[PDB]
This record gives sequence, C-alpha cells and structure tokens, in this order.
Amino acid sequence: KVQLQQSGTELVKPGASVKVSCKASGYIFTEYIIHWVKQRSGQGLEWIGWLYPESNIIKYNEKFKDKATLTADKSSSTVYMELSRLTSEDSAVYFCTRHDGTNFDYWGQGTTLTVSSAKTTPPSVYPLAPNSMVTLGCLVKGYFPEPVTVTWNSGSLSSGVHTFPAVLQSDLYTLSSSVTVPSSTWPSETVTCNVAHPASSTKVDKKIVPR
Amino acid sequence: DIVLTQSPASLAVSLGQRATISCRASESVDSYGNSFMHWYQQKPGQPPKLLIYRASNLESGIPARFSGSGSRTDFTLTINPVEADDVATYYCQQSNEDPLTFGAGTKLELKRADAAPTVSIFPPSSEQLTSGGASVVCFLNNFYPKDINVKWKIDGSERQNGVLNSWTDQDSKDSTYSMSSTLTLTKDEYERHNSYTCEATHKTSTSPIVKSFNRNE
Amino acid sequence: PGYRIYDVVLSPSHGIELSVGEKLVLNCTARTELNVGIDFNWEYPSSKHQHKKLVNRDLKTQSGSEMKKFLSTLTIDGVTRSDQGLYTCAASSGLMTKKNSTFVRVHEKPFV
Ligand SMILES: *[C@@H]1O[C@H](CO)[C@@H](O[C@@H]2O[C@H](CO)[C@@H](O)[C@H](O)[C@H]2NC(C)=O)[C@H](O)[C@H]1NC(C)=O
Ligand SMILES: *[C@@H]1O[C@H](CO)[C@@H](O)[C@H](O)[C@H]1NC(C)=O
Ligand SMILES: [Ca+2]
Ligand SMILES: [Ca+2]
Ligand SMILES: [Ca+2]
Ligand SMILES: [Ca+2]
Ligand SMILES: [Ca+2]
Ligand SMILES: [Ca+2]
Repeated sequence: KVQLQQSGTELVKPGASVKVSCKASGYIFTEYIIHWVKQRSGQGLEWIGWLYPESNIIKYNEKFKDKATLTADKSSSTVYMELSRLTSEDSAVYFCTRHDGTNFDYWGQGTTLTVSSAKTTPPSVYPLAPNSMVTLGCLVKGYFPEPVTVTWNSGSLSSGVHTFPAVLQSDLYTLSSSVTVPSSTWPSETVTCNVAHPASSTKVDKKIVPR
Repeated sequence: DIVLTQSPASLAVSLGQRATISCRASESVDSYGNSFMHWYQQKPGQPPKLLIYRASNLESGIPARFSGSGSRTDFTLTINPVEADDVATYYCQQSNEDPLTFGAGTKLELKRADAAPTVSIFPPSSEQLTSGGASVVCFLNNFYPKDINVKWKIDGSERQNGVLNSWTDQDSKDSTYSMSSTLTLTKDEYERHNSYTCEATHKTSTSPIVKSFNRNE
Repeated sequence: PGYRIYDVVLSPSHGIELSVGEKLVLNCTARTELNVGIDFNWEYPSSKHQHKKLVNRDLKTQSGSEMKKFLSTLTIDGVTRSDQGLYTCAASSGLMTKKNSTFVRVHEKPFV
C-alpha cells in the first residue's frame, strides 16, 4: 500500500522557522511528483509548490516563493517543507500529496502548525450554575495548547452535551460545555465536569453546586 | 493566474433531492481538447478525496449519483439524489495553468424543520470572581436554521465589546446547530451593574428569546 | 464489403519534446471503411499509470462519405522522466490490427 506519513503537530514562536516532513513508502519514490497544500481552519485550499525527487526539480507558487523551501532526501524517501519568518497567518494544516500524472491520488494526514508566543498553561475550570430540564455548564478558560477533553460524570453522562470549539483570545484558548439533564436529578444528584489537558498533564474535577 | 469562483458557499439540501454546485473560471481551463477541471470532497479531519477528473470522468469507487459537466470557463457538479454521506465541503480545482488553484468550497448541509434555540444564561462563578475576572455565558442550543443573532445587554444597554462566540457544525443526528456566547468583564465592572441579558434573534419567532439574571439575585 | 482499416495515424506524429510537469496529449485516428468496429489498445513507457485514467472514456467517432474515423486520445497531466519513450496506438477490428508509434522526450527542467 502507498502511504504518505507526515510529521506531528508543531507549536512554533513568531519569527522562527519550521521544517515539516512527508515520508513516502509502498512505491518507487523518485518517480512521482510531490505537492504541498495549505488549509486554514478546515476550509479553503491553497497550492504551495511541487518537488520531483528524481532530479529535484522544484516549482513554487509565487505567493510562497519567499515563505516555503522544498527539499527531498532520496535515501530516506522523505520530502521536506521549510516555512520561515513565521506569523499567525501561517497557522494552518499543511498536506503533502502524490500526483500520478492524472490527479492527486494519495495524501498525507496533514500537519498542524500553530504559531504562538504562549507557553504550556493548564486551564482554569469554572462551574456554571443557573422546566422539566435544566442546563448546566463548565467554563474552561486560559489554556495552551489545544486540546482539552471535557466529560460529564467521568463520561457516564453523555447525552444532551454540547462541547463548543475553542476560541483563541490573547494567546490562550477558552471553551464551554453545556449539559441538559432532568430537573428532578439536579441538584439532588451530583453533576461534575471533568477536564483533561494532556500537554500540562493535568485533570481537574468541578462539581456544579447551586448558588 | 486562474481564479475559480465557486457557488453557493453553502447549500442546504433535503435528503433525496438534487444539489448543483457551480464553478466559474476567470479564463479557459481547456487545452488540447480536454478540460483540466477536477472536483473534490472533504470531510472534517480528513484530506480531500477526488470525485471527478477532467470535468466529467467519474473516479473509481464514486457512485454515479455524482456527475460533472461543462467546458471552458463554466462547470457544474451535480449530486442526485443526496445520501446523508454527502454532508461535506466540495472543491473545484483547475490544472490547466500554474499556479494550481481551488474554488473557495461549497459546504453541503441537510434541511430539517425550523427549530427555536433553547437559551440559558449563567452568572460568573464565585471562584472566577475570587481571582478577579468575570465571564458571563449564554448557550443557544439545538436550532435550525444556521443564521442567528446574539445580543448582550447590561442594565438595558447593548454591549458589543468583550463578546466571543463559538458555533457548532450541523449535528449529524438531529441536523440542528448550537452556539455559545461569552462576555468577559473585570470583577470591578461586573459588580457595577445589576441586570444581565442574553438575547437571540432567529427565523422561528418574531420576538427575541431573552434570558436574563440580576447580580443581586 | 467494407471491413478494411485504411490507416492508423498519431498526432503529433514526431518530434514531441516536453519538460517535467508539462501535459502530453496524443491523438490516434483510425480511418476505416463503413462496416468496421474498432477497439484501441495503447502501449506507453511509464508503469506509473492505469490505462483507464490516461485513455479517453467517451466515444469519439466520425462518419462521412463511405468512410469512418475513430479517435482515441492519451493524456498525461504532468509528465516525468519515466514518461519518455515510445507510445504505440494499436487499432483492432477483430479481422486485423494496425498500429503507429511516436517517441516522446522529457527534458529535465521545469515546464515554463
Ligand atoms: C486532438 O484532436 C482534437 C480534435 O478532435 C483537438 O482538440 C480540440 O478540438 C476541438 C474540436 O474537436 C476544438 O474546439 C479545440 O479547440 C481543439 N483544441 C485545441 C485548441 O488544440 C486537439 O487539438 C488534437 N491534437 C492535435 C495536436 O492534433
Ligand atoms: C503511420 O503514420 C505515418 C505518418 O503519419 C503514415 O505515413 C503511415 O501510413 C502510418 N502507418 C500505418 C500502419 O497506418
Ligand atoms: Ca520578496
Ligand atoms: Ca494513481
Ligand atoms: Ca493566466
Ligand atoms: Ca474492403
Ligand atoms: Ca531536441
Ligand atoms: Ca503544472
């Protein structure tokens, strides 16, 4: 099977550079042109350039001529993309993809680049207290980087949950999660949000208590 | 340098009906008797997936529900009938000329019956206030269609600054949307006011859905 | 009777010279008598490609006087060095096969 395997998520400071890799396997590496494609926040595609490994011919989108540098290592079947002088405008998913002479036929899984000045910061977690149904909440504020995991009652409470996408505000992320439950069950039974933040190795529990 | 204009940006289709997506190119994408126009599908977390190459050739494994046509500068992807697995973003792409270029994308969502938001409002926790911040949270849950307006009022006065909104994509199970709205103030400011109001304007009602609290209870 | 293949002709027929990333589009025309059916079969140098994606899927025919033409096209969008070589188009009627060839060169420079 043909596979393209991309390097993992990168968190890089503004002004610095990053070098992202695409490892090819399952085919003769030198024979196929490899292209790079940029996507910001799951919508829109922008072509960056291609590299032909056999003789290392490279072609750039003029928009990326000063920003991207493409190289290859034949011995390890890897194509590299370097991105320099980074700013938040460069934060995106970067895909590598193989072209076969007809179309892009295999794609890497994407590499997330996040350009940020922030250091690892655990979230502050706040309980959100106020029909036959009552909505409760959990505010998860001021963390870096993504992601966090939010469960209710150690995952025992799954239905009627809406966990919202994070918004970046002043270098740090904030999200909320709502649960809607029968009013007969709260506050007479305990409702707790559990918030995990892998980067900081933290996990906190917050019990929703009546004001 | 070829610009692809794809429309509509978003499309809400009912299960079993037809969807038509258009791509207009700023100049011909034809040469040598071929049209170098391609169609892709992309779902969240995944790379794009080829549906149609050179305007009208169906990729192996793609159902014949998917159909492409056009030439020169005007192209159409038809999907007929729409299965629920078609919920995705669709892209046109030209390879007639460098740089390779894509259309902006068309997001395909499903139609359902209109549904008013369920709105809930929350005061700052005593723990947040203890640090020195004050966030006020409003949830606007399970609504259709997508278009909604959220307004904050503090003591009867519209507030615009310090507001952050977060929107969900369409829920795959019930075809509704959801949204949060958070207003962040200082503790000093929060303590200066009594009445707090989140207000939702939606297609379903002529009157806004208003949720409110008094800081003094 | 009307079962003869008159000729099989490639266009361009010679002197095709490409750079890496450029398009190759080759026309193959079989001129025949009125009653003939034609199946086309291409040979090409590169083992990168399925025949299905390179060769046209639509029917390309023409009738006029007491003759028919059958057109087959081979397209590679973005050639590489392994696409340099001999391209052969064979046209078969069941009774007979006629073929024609051309050499395609791929230079190692990016396409303009
Ligand atoms: C291969 O054959 C076709 C003709 O069948 C040529 O492609 C186009 O032909 C249509 C009409 O059939 C015209 O409208 C286009 O303008 C032609 N394309 C152009 C501008 O090249 C094709 O050119 C042929 N290739 C060669 C070199 O003979
Ligand atoms: C092959 O093409 C050449 C040049 O077009 C032509 O003279 C010749 O008749 C063709 N041969 C066949 C077998 O049709
Ligand atoms: Ca410059
Ligand atoms: Ca292929
Ligand atoms: Ca141009
Ligand atoms: Ca005869
Ligand atoms: Ca020469
Ligand atoms: Ca090109």
